[PDB]
Parts: sequence; structure tokens; C-alpha cells
Amino acid sequence: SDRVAQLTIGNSTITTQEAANIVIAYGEWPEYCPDTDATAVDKPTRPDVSVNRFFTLDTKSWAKDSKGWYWKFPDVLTEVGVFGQNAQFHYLYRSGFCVHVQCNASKFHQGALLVAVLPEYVLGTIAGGTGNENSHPPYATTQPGQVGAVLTHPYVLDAGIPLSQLTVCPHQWINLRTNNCATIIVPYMNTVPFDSALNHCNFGLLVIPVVPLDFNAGATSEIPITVTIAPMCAEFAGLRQAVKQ
Amino acid sequence: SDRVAQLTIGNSTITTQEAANIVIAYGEWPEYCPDTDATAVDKPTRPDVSVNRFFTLDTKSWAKDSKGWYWKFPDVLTEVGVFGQNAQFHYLYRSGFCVHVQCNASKFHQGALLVAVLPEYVLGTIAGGTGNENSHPPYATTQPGQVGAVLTHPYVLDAGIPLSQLTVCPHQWINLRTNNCATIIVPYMNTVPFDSALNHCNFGLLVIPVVPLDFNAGATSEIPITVTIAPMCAEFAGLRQAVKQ
Amino acid sequence: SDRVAQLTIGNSTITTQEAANIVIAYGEWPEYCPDTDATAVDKPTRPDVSVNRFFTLDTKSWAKDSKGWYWKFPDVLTEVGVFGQNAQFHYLYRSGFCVHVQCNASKFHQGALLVAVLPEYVLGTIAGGTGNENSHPPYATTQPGQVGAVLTHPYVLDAGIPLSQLTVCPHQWINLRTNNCATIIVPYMNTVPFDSALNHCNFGLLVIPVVPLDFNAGATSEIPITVTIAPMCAEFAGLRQAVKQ
Amino acid sequence: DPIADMIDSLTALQVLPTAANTEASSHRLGTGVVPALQAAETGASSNASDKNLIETRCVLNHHSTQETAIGNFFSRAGLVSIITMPNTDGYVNWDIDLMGYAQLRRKCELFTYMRFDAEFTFVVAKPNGVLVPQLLQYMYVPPGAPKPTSRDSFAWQTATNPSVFVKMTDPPAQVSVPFMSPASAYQWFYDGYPTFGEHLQANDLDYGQCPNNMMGTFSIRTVGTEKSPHSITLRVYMRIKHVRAWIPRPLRNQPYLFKTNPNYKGNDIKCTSTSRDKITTL
Amino acid sequence: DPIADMIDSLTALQVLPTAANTEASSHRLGTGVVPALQAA
Ligand SMILES: CCCCCCCCCCCCC/C=C/[C@H](O)[C@H](N)CO
Repeated sequence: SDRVAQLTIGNSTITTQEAANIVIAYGEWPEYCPDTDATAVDKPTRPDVSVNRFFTLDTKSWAKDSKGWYWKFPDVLTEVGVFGQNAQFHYLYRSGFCVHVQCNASKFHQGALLVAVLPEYVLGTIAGGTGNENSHPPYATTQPGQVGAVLTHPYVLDAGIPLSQLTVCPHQWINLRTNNCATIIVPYMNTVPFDSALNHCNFGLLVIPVVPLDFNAGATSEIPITVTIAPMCAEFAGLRQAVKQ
Repeated sequence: SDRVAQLTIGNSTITTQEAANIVIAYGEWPEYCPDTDATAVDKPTRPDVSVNRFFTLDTKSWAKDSKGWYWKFPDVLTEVGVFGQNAQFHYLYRSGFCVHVQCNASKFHQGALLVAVLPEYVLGTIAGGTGNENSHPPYATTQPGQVGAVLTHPYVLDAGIPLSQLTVCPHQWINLRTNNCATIIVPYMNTVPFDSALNHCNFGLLVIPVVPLDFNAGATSEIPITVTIAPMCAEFAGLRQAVKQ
Repeated sequence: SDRVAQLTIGNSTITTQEAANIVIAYGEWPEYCPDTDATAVDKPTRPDVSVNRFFTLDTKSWAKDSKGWYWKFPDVLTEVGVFGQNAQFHYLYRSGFCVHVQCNASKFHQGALLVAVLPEYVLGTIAGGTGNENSHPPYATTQPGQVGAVLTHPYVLDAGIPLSQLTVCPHQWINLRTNNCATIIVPYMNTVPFDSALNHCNFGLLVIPVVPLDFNAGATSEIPITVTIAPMCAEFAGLRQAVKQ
Repeated sequence: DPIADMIDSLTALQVLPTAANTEASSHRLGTGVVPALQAAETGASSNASDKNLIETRCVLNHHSTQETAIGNFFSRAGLVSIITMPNTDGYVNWDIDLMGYAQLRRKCELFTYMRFDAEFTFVVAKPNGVLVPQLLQYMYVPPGAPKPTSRDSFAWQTATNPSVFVKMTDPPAQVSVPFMSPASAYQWFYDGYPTFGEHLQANDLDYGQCPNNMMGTFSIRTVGTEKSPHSITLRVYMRIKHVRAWIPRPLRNQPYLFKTNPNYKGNDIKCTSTSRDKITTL
Repeated sequence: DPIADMIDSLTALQVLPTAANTEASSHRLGTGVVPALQAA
């Protein structure tokens, strides 16, 4: 009876009846910055309900030949709600996250998704194909917003590193015969206690179908994937006029 | 594991493996009449096994356009068994009831029934349609026996009162994806401690499909509904020759 | 949660998730022979890992008109592994068994197998049909090896005794809607503490479909039955050159 | 000790002289407690009682369980042999096999193993039942002992063999016989072959023959040197005493054909039940 | 006595003069405890 779960934070609640555990990334819960680690001297703001709540992004469609999707954090929320306004009016930000990915299907469907969190997900290019061009990814690719982007070569994760050892990162699976959701709680990971929300992305969320989706003709062919996220201990400092990017 | 239940009373047993709780109507168990509430001076008879046992009535057929059914209590049992003979030879009767409604279907069927107990279910007519006739329901309508009758206008319960607030009465649902039975235990409710079994009906049992039955072609289309009832603390007084009605 | 089970002995493990209990035949676990019951004076050998391990035999195919199968013990293992070599080099043997029969099917299949252990399963013939021939079963019939044989008249178990009271023996059922395996632990049963492994069979394992297999066209029609067995307290005495039969 | 891995029943009996009492019970309504729903796939019998299915009264019953004990079930003399001296030279050598009469054979074959003492009774008369003054001698010949070849053989000196001298006008003779198997019990079913070697089709008679049950030869004669003018008919009856039994079996539903094998007539398989026309009409 | 079988509410009231108070609460993340899922 641990297959049922309820996540309540702010004015939002997620219920699930077909779940695995909750993964706490590297065994650490999100926290506020203590006085020994802080360096900036001004008092930070902690809104504590209007920013620490569940945010639901756009919905993907799992087809039979999907490659995979990725999102960048906290780039997905810089234009959404009161979190997106505090991130534009302040210079520094610090927070953890609770990521929840939903995908339900019937008992006659099959497939498996790998849902992983990779910190400092730096993207590469195909270098013009032949390897001679020093190409760089565009701004819509490195920071795709709340919509997200599609992976072009998911076997090398578009960065030259294999998918087969992506499970060294905090991860869960969505196996369609077993569960319909995955939940990872991520703390703040950086070399600095605060950072910019418009210039730096802490981690990337990767959702890749390792086993492809399959069903017989006559069943439902529209299988969607929804991502719902929540900041946990959001702090903001360095107040100045609003800067969008 | 409270989805399984067993009701044993008399020489009868009901087993179910897909159940909700048992509803005890108004939080009260059936009882015999105490000396402070009694008024009649003769000693009553309590047969205690031959009348306190489960009785199974006729079986309905849930179609895709069924309106609903009702039964009247204890009119359903006045011709059945030793209970029907004690109710004809005596002038006064008093008892509670345990109602059990059964309806099973497969995991590919859908539909929901509302099973409710309404005390003093007085029926009305359509008043000739235009409202000018002072019409009255016939004797086969107000006391239909163990067969029961069909509701003509279930939205107003054939009495001018809406179905939407019938759940203020003691009730259960039979949702086909969740359970296949409903059980209500009803005490004796009257303004008098004893009453006649042939002239007065204490309550009515209503079984109405709120969500209609639906399935695909090829599945079983014969979905029946069975009602099984048991008197609980049946008392009888005022012995005289047998009167049928 | 007793439907899951794990049997580990030797270097072998069987896992099941849809199981009944384990039957211990006549309430007795297998044991080594004590000094009060023994008669032979030489020291016996107990290999304890190389012989006490799970052995998987050949696989049958349950069709819609199958009669049933039987195996003879320990004749099934006299040519298999280190157990089959200790049984050929020694004159006396003694051991118990753990029998496990596997048969899985979907939730849209139906059928029931009776899996029973019958000690001293002596086979008869049809006596030429008319009853006048004193016929005897051949050597491939009485000791069929690890392959096993098919029952010709399963209603009389090929011995003149009815199937309907075979459940007086230690037994389980494999009902396809309920479980997919059956497990019986058998002790050593004989009138002597040790016996020959090539001349004498202690018990027979019978797998008979009482309710026949049924499914609709389009489902999987290849439903196999696998038998996996393990000696428990195997002892061997009377060492001499290897004798195969 | 340098090597650490070299350091290293369910039920019991009870005396029940009477059958079980019934307790009084009332009604029961609730969830979670369902004593009527069972699972026959586990191999266990149902444990539901009277008091959990219906409302019962209190019954103190004193019905004894003494008659169904296996000592009382088996201590009855049944026919095991009929020996005739019309065999025209005044002696019979009979090989002891007590599986020739169906009534005692079906009772004993309810179990697999049995260990008992016996009591043999010898009822002798003429073929029409008349009795004459005539002296007879019964001799038990164990396996290995010389069996008699004529009426005046040397083996009738019975210097070590047990022998009974009796007259036909006497009461029937009774002797007690111990348990004399080389094993710990008699087995009515032996799944295997007695000897080693190849098992060809010409030696298929060896299947099922246990030498632990072969007890020898029973010999009868008329005592005198000259030929007797009387025909003899001897009936042997056996009581089973001090009995222990193991491993119950299905009882046989087919008629017996031979004394040593479970062979059955395959053209007429008898159904165990009596048939009817419809499943709804009795 | 020779014959042994002849030997043989849920809720209560409370005074509530005012409506119920609300307690302060924080966030909650975990498995097994789901107060929002019901059974009508
Ligand atoms: C003067 C005394 C003569 C009486 C001698 C009787 C000794 C024989 C007793 C044998 C006891 C039963 C042994 C087994 C009998 C059955 O034939 C075998 N089971 C054959 O299957």
C-alpha cells in the first residue's frame, strides 16, 4: 500500500495510485542557505507559498518512434507565475525542485521510459557531420523554455555520453505494466550558494523511451506525457528592475 | 481486506469478495421493543430463526435504458415463508431489516446504481398530465409485492422530489468498476412501537441507474440485479385468524 | 502476500508470484536415516550440494484433449548430473524430494490440473481388451525416464483405481485463474531404510487435466507444463562399479 | 575451528473417544471475516464448521469412535483359500498367495503398507459338506525348505517344520502366525523389479513381484500309506491382529482379474457411480 | 440449565456553539498517506 502517494505543497495536491517510491537525489533534502555558506550580505526574500507550489508544463505525445525530450531548470519556470517574476526582478536565486512525470496507459499497452536528472547538461553538436565545423547549439536549443526540445541522437544524449550509464544519475523508470508516474526530489547543486536564473541552468530532466511504445490496432493511440514540477526552498536576492533575459 | 464480507443469520449465508462497508441506517441497530416504549399488554411472539433469515426475491434485468425499480417493506415478505404467515395471523408487527442488492459484471462493463432507503415513500401521479385530475395510484402500484414496480419518472422519484438529493437518506452505490454489492441495515422507524404489516409500509428501497449501463458488442448483455433481505428482530402481537389483506 | 514464494537449495532458486501454500506430504520433512533404523554397517556418502539441487526435466504441451502425464521417482534423475552418477556407482540410495510443477497462462484462459503424488504406483494393462490375456506393461512404460509417459485411461489411472479419490494422496491444484504453480515436499517412504535406485521406484507424480483447457481463437495456443524437482537428504551406500540398469 | 560451514513434524496425536460436540452460535454480520470462502488449490481440506455457516444449538453427543479403528475394521475372518483333493495322489502343495478372493483383497489394498499378526482357521469337509473319520496333516513349508513330492515323502517327518495333525470330525484347527517378512511391513504394491539385469518383454512377468511377501508353501495330505477314498475340501480363513497401516490409497472400482497385477478389463470400464438421465432431475 | 442456547449505537451528541477552528499546516510528501482519495 505504498503504491499510493500524495504530494501536497502550497495550494496544490498530486494524487497517484500506481507509483514506485520517491527518489531523493544524493540522499539530500532541499534547504535554505546557512550563514556559514552564504557570501552576499543583503537579506534574501522567501515567498514560501506563491513560489513553492506545483507547476504543470505542456504535454508531449508518446508515439511509436519518439526519440526523447529534455527540459532545463529553472529555465522552464522563468516566465510562469510569481516564481517567474521573482526570477526577473532579482539577480540571485537558489532553490531545490520536486519533479513529477505522469504517463498512464492501459493494461494492454507496453513500453518503458527512463526519467533522469543530469546536472550541468551541456549540449554538443554533430560538428557539421564530418567533424570539421566548430558548431554551437542555438539559444532555442540550450534553453527551450517550458515547452522543451526533442533529442536528435538519444543514444549519445546529444553530448557524446552514452544512454546506457545515465542511471548513475538520480532516476526512475515508468514501466507501463508497473507504474504510471516517477518522482525525484532534487536539492540545490552548484559551486556557488546563489546564482542567476536567466544565465545558468542547474540540471536537465531527460525523458527517453528505452523500450518503445507498442499496442494493437483498436486501442488508444494518443498516449501523452505530462511534467509537473515544484520549487522547494526558493530564495531570491539582489533586487533590481525586471530583466527578462 | 475489508472488501470481503460474510453475513450469516438464521440458516443462510451471503459471501461477497468485492464490497464496500455496511451502512447502518442513522447509526442504529435493530432492537426489540422495550417496556418503556410499549403500549400493548399481551405477550408478543419472537420466532427468532424461522423469520430472521435471508429472503431472496425475483431478479430484474438491467438494460441500457432502464429507469429504475422500487420495493415496499414489509410488503415484499407478506406472502413468503414463516414471516408471511406470522404477518397474516397477527395484527401487530415490528422488525428491522438487512437489505443486500447484488449486481456483478465484467471489468469491461461500466455503470452505476444508487441503492437508497426512503422511509414513508408516498407515491404521486402525473395528475392526468395537465394537472387538473385528482388521480391516485392503484393498489398494484403502491404495494407491488415481492416482484416490485418500475419507476415512470425517476428524476422526480414519482413523488415530486429530486433524485439529486436522495443521498440524504441511507444509501450505497454499486459502481461496476469498484464493487458488486450494497448492504444497508435498517432499524424500525415509526411513530408507534407496533403497526400493521398489511396496511402500512415503513420504507421503500430504490435502485436507480444514475450512470447508464454500457458495454461493447460481444460482451454479456444480460446483467441481472438481485435483492436479498432479512428481518432482524421480528416481533408479532395480536393473534387472530389469518387475514391476507 | 503469501502468494509469493522462493525456494533456494544448492545453487538454484525458484521464484513464483502466483502460488498456493507448500504441501508437506503426511506432515513430515525429509531426514537422514538415524542409527536406530539403519541396518547396513558401512558409512554412507552425503554430497549435500551437488545432489541436493533443483533439476528441470523436459516440457510437455497442454492441448485441448490431453489425457495426462506421469513420472517415476527417482527414475527421472538416474541419468542426470552428479545424482545420476552416485545412483549408478552405489547399490543403496535414500532421499526425499521437492516437486515443483509450473504452468502459466493468461487471464483469458481456463483449465485446472490435478498434481498428485502416489507412492508405489503399480501400472496395469487392459488385459488384451477382453480380459483374457495376462499382459504386462513394457519397461519403457513402467520406467519412462526423465521424459515421462502419457496416461491411456486417466479415469482409472491405468491401474483400476478412480481419479475421483486421488486427492486422498498429497496433492495440489493448478487452477489457471488462481495460481500457476504447485509445490509438494515428499519424504522418504519405504518398508526398508535404503533401497536400489535402478530397481525400485518410490512414488509417481501424476499431472492430469480434470477441467480441460479452453480459450478463444487468437490467444496463445501453446501452453506448456514444466516439472522441476530437487532431492533433499540424498544418501548413498554400497560402492561398486557403475551399473546403468 | 577453521571452517565455519562444517559446524551446522507438523502434527501430533490426541485421544478422541467420542465425536465432537457442537457449540451454540448466533448471527454474525461484518467485513473481513469470511469462514465460508475457501481455496481448494492449496491441497488442504475445508476447515469451515457448523457454527460459522448456520446458527446452531448445543449438542453434547457421546457417539463412540471405537468401531472405525483399524483394529476393529480388520479383525474379522475372511476366506483366503479353497484347496481340494479330488491332485489325485493324496497331497496338495499350495503356494501361499492370499490375494485370490476379492472381499479381503479390497479391504487390505486400502493401504500401501501393513504389519500384523495373523490367525488362520482351517474348515475342512467333503465337497458336499459331509464329514468322515479321516486323519489329515497340514504342514507349513518356509521358502528354502524341501517340499513333499508324494504322500509318503520324507518331508512329512516334520522334525523342524511346524505341522498340525487333525481329524475331519474335529472342530476346525486354529493357529497363530507372527509377522514374518524380511522387511518392516507387507506391501500390496511394489513398483519395480526384484532383480537386476535387462528387462526384456519375455521377462515382463517380474514387474511388481516383491519377494518380501512370498511366504512359502502350505502342504496337506491324508496321513496313511494307502489311498483314501474320500475327497477333501479345505477352506482357509484369516483374522488380522495387532495391525499397523500406512499410506491410504484409492479403493478399487474395477473387478479383479489376476492375483499378482492390477490388470483390468479394458473393453468394459465400469463407472464408479450409478448413472441417471438429467443433471436436474433425481 | 439443561439447554445452553436459551442463556443468551455508533455516534453520540456534543455541544458545538461555534464553528470549527482551522489549524496551521505545512507541506507533506510521502507514500501511503492519501487523504484526498475517497470512496463514494
Ligand atoms: C500350520 C500353519 C500353516 C499356516 C502358515 C501361514 C503362514 C503365511 C502367513 C502370511 C501372512 C501374509 C503374507 C502376505 C500375503 C499375500 O499373499 C502377499 N501380500 C501377496 O501379495
